[PDB]
Amino acid sequence: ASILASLSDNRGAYHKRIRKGRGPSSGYGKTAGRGTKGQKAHGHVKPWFQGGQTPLIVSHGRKGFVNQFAADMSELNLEKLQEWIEAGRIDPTKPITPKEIIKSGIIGSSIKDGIKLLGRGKESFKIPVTITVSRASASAIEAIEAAGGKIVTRFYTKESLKRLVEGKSLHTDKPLPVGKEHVEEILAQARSLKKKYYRLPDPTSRWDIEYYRDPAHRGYLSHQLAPGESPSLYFKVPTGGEK
Amino acid sequence: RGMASTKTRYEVHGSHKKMSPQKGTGNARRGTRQSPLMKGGGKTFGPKPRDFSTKLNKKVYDLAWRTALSYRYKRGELIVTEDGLDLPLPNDFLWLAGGGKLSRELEDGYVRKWVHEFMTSLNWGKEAGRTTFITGDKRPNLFTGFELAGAEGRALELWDVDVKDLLETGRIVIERSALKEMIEDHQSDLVTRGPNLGEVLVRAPR
RNA sequence: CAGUCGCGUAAGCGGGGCAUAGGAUCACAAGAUACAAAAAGGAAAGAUCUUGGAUUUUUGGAAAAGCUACGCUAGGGAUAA
RNA sequence: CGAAAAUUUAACGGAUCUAAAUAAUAUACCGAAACCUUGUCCAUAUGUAACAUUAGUAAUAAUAUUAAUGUUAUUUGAUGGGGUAGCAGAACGUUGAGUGAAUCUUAGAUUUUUUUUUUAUAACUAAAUAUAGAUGAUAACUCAAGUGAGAAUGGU
RNA sequence: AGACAACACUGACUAGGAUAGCUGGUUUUCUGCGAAACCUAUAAUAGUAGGCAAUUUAAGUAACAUCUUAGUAGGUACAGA
RNA sequence: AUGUAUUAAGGAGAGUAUAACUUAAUUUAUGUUUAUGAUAGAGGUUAUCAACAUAUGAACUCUUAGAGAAAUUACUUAAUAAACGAAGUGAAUUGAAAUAUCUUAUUAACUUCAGGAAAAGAAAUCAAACGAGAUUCUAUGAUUAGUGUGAACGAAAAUAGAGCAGCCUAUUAAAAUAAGUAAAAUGGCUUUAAAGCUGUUUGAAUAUUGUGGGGAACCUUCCUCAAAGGCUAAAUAUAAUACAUGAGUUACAGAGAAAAGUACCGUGAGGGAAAGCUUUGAAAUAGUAGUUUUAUAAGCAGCUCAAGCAAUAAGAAAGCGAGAGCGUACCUUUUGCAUAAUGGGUCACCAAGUUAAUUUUAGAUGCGAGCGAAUUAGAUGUGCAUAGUUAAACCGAUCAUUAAAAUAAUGAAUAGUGUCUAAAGUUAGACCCGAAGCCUGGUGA
Ligand SMILES: [K+]
Ligand SMILES: [K+]
Ligand SMILES: [K+]
Ligand SMILES: [K+]
Ligand SMILES: [K+]
Ligand SMILES: [K+]
Ligand SMILES: [K+]
Ligand SMILES: [K+]
Ligand SMILES: [K+]
Ligand SMILES: [K+]
Ligand SMILES: [Mg+2]
Ligand SMILES: [Mg+2]
Ligand SMILES: [Mg+2]
Ligand SMILES: [Mg+2]
Ligand SMILES: [Mg+2]
Ligand SMILES: [Mg+2]
Ligand SMILES: [Mg+2]
Ligand SMILES: [Mg+2]
Ligand SMILES: [Mg+2]
Ligand SMILES: [Mg+2]
Ligand SMILES: [Mg+2]
Ligand SMILES: [Mg+2]
Ligand SMILES: [Mg+2]
Ligand SMILES: [Mg+2]
Ligand SMILES: [Mg+2]
Ligand SMILES: [Mg+2]
Ligand SMILES: [Mg+2]
Ligand SMILES: [Mg+2]
Ligand SMILES: [Mg+2]
Ligand SMILES: [Mg+2]
Ligand SMILES: [Mg+2]
Ligand SMILES: [Mg+2]
Ligand SMILES: [Mg+2]
Ligand SMILES: [Mg+2]
Ligand SMILES: [Mg+2]
Ligand SMILES: [Mg+2]
Ligand SMILES: [Mg+2]
Ligand SMILES: [Mg+2]
Ligand SMILES: [Mg+2]
Ligand SMILES: [Mg+2]
Ligand SMILES: [Mg+2]
Ligand SMILES: [Mg+2]
Ligand SMILES: [Mg+2]
Ligand SMILES: [Mg+2]
Ligand SMILES: [Mg+2]
Ligand SMILES: [Mg+2]
Ligand SMILES: [Mg+2]
Ligand SMILES: [Mg+2]
Ligand SMILES: [Mg+2]
Repeated sequence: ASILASLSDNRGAYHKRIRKGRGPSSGYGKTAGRGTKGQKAHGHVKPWFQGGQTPLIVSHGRKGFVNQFAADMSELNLEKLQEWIEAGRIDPTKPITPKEIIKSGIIGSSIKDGIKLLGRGKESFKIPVTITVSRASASAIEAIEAAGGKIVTRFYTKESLKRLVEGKSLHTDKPLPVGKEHVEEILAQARSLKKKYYRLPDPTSRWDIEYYRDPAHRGYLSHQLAPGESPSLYFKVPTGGEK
Repeated sequence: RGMASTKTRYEVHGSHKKMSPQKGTGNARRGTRQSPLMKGGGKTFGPKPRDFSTKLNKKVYDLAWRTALSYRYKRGELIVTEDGLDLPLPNDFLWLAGGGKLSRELEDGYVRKWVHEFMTSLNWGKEAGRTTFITGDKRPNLFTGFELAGAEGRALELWDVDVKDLLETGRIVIERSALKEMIEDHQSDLVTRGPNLGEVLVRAPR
């Protein structure tokens, strides 16, 4: 009659409740599906126990190690980047930066250690854009430039990527200058902003510096190199000749 | 509330000495006195203070709110009115009650008589289910009237309404502003990207 | 299949022995690999590949002697008075 | 005949049998919860029709239909039927809770009984005794468990 | 005298903190299907693990069982010296 | 049971108007409101026929001066439990299917010291090239990093919430900035080898004009902080009291205690009950009444067949049953039990796969390359998936081995996420009941 007396979940959602130890006819009566007077009836067996035989991880051993220093990139492909532009969820006229890549949803709702642009669906990508990520595959760098776009790989951390979404840090495609001939102009900018903005960090280690120092990755530190110079901070390009 | 509690063999009062010797007395060997097999022993799997609340997706909880609001709409039990939804009690009574001439016994005896005869003429009283008045704010006349005459219906504040309260009476009498705020707070599944929410077709002829 | 060596006119044969009787991991040690390097540059200690020392002989891999007629508890009565 | 053991005839089961023994044959009969036939119950199917409920879709100022679920009947004159350990499905009952400011009750609600009926761990009919207007009982659906005891040399 | 130290002494009584691969018990009904007591490993043989394999219900089937016809492996009964 | 608020020393002996509490054991006064309250009378024992607020007389003995066989002596305006907190000392049961390292466990316990709280506390801190900014409490981070042969043990940064407070001129009176100190060797503790604690023997330096500590062996640059001097409320712990709430209990329940640490037991430490009310009246058990059968018989007392008896009366036969046959209780445990194998005197009640976190699966259902959460304008709050590959990174719809590479070969590629119902793995008492023993603190000649 009443509605509250006529509600119930679909029959497919309800399942039999097995109450053990409640009579022989139930089917779970005396032993309660335990058997007859073993160790599985009286007590509990250790899960890792195999009866005494040594496990294979002790007979073979554990193989390898878990890299605790590797960066956890947020993979992004071109097949998905084109779909967001055709849907109007990413403005191709403006620079596409991690702040606009994280707030659109293309990479998901998790901010990881970086964003790498991959080259899945690089054959049907013909939209000229100006994207800025932490890394990019060789096939994604030339696929972005073949359509008439520009790509730049900057250095980000997990904390700096979070401040970009929070607005506590302004995005820039250039490193912090060095020398006494830049203080007057850099300090000028800070006062004008009239806010406490944080700065984006620049690479410090050898590997991190070298990755953004070569033009193969379109690193934002590549302008510091000469045409004959190599990206590596240790190795040099040998000279060809007889002498 | 989920505050029920019971004492296990590890909480019952007394000493944990062994009752009878392991062998020699001829009776069944017994351990401590707090065993469930003893008179004042503890209940093994007895109730305990825990949390019974479960989870329900905000989108599924909002769909259930608009489904109970549409179940009343199609049956004609959703009667929306204008703002200021209060019982129009007579002015004379309000002048005497506020003044303090009338005692409590008479002030309450009248509200009960008037609310009963007012809801019966409207066919809105106990003889026809009951009614629930949902208003944005607390109004003295309304909330006080349905506190002394509860057999004729009840009154609720927008924040004090559940999906179970819409389905518990014969009719729902809600305010225009209350409804616009009731459906706007439970459209999570709809507002994800809008739809008509309070669009006026015929304006009040001032 | 790739690599590159032997024998053979050639076809071809060769990843020890006519066949059936020699145990891992861990630790440790010697080479290679260039993976990661706890602020950073190095390093240490780790990781992969190859290899070595084992009555690890209870050989799927404990560093290990007895008595109780004063015996105790939980059991079975594989017959034990 | 060989052929002897300790309670008692003592391994025709017994009475008894000259076949009611033995060997080679023949036929009828009896004979199980097996099989058959006529009904019933249960499980799983396959199509169809009808009834009810719920929710849609059309018609109606001079009712029809769609889907789900429940149910009976019927088509293939459908198939299947012991069970421990064990696995699985479907239900009933007990206590409390929501709908419930609901329904019912001196024209007898409720009464640990007795009785009657129904494929029935359950409810129901009637009878007898007592006397309650709710601090009473209660259908249906749903919610949570201190939820079901001939078995522990169990405990009071 | 392993004697006595207040029911207890091969180390008392009392309070606090255990485990038990061993034993016993494990409570309503209806319905469907339905084993094993074998192998391997184990300081293991009263245990346990992995198999074989019972159950649930989905996708498959040139499925599985039996017979017929033609073919194949292998040396028992028997027979022989 | 939880929450909120308040409070911060507890018990006993004897006596007394038996609701009234201290030898004064029912003291004496004020103010206000008194039925429109608050939440035109009778009545001082035939009493307290008045509540709220504020005052007020009295309040014995012991614990508790000294002594002693506590509640006595003898004197006198003699007087402070438990739990909680910090430090010191520091096990064993248990797990590893044995066992030494390890785990149990910076645990239980004991000892000292202190307060209503205590402790801790405004960086010689963390971070990583950007920055954060005292302590305490809760969750996540985290079955993580890491350690360890193993079993297991186990951070920090950061995030969210509760609180928020800084200072030395500390709101209660303290530093002329810290030398036998930092540190080293060695023996231990803690632990990852650093940092930290420590006995013995030794032993530094003086500020970013780069002196000293730290950034997980170690060196260096840089960053970062400034030890050997101090103060500091709150959120936190425990106990008592009061109140609020309840798919908490309603008398073998709740608590051990509806009159209880009482009766009772023990030399002692210590152990420790039963018992509600005027309602209802189950089963077992006992004595009879009605109907019926029974003194020639070898019944797990049922089942199949069934004469007869049984209703004063029209109608209506439940029950008992002579006689014939069939049938060796139940459970557990076993290859197998009527077994002379285990268990039970009967009946009633109590009495066993439950909860939490975590990790999965099926079904149903919400959203959907997103999901979940969470919020005038903007930001904020775990997580999983969206890409695979390798020991690992680089790399990437491609990746790995091929000591150079190369379709030469081989392997791996495409819907998730939340919720409910149910069954589960893991860790907790973990389905229930049951040892002998081991360790610590006490008691007794
Ligand atoms: K199961
Ligand atoms: K058993
Ligand atoms: K003795
Ligand atoms: K069968
Ligand atoms: K071991
Ligand atoms: K680990
Ligand atoms: K150290
Ligand atoms: K009690
Ligand atoms: K009785
Ligand atoms: K139970
Ligand atoms: Mg199932
Ligand atoms: Mg069964
Ligand atoms: Mg089982
Ligand atoms: Mg078993
Ligand atoms: Mg072994
Ligand atoms: Mg004990
Ligand atoms: Mg109890
Ligand atoms: Mg639930
Ligand atoms: Mg380094
Ligand atoms: Mg370092
Ligand atoms: Mg072996
Ligand atoms: Mg072998
Ligand atoms: Mg035997
Ligand atoms: Mg005879
Ligand atoms: Mg048959
Ligand atoms: Mg059959
Ligand atoms: Mg069957
Ligand atoms: Mg009755
Ligand atoms: Mg019993
Ligand atoms: Mg067999
Ligand atoms: Mg065993
Ligand atoms: Mg031959
Ligand atoms: Mg004294
Ligand atoms: Mg004195
Ligand atoms: Mg934590
Ligand atoms: Mg200093
Ligand atoms: Mg030191
Ligand atoms: Mg150091
Ligand atoms: Mg130091
Ligand atoms: Mg200082
Ligand atoms: Mg309850
Ligand atoms: Mg009871
Ligand atoms: Mg006779
Ligand atoms: Mg036997
Ligand atoms: Mg006998
Ligand atoms: Mg017996
Ligand atoms: Mg007995
Ligand atoms: Mg029970
Ligand atoms: Mg990945």
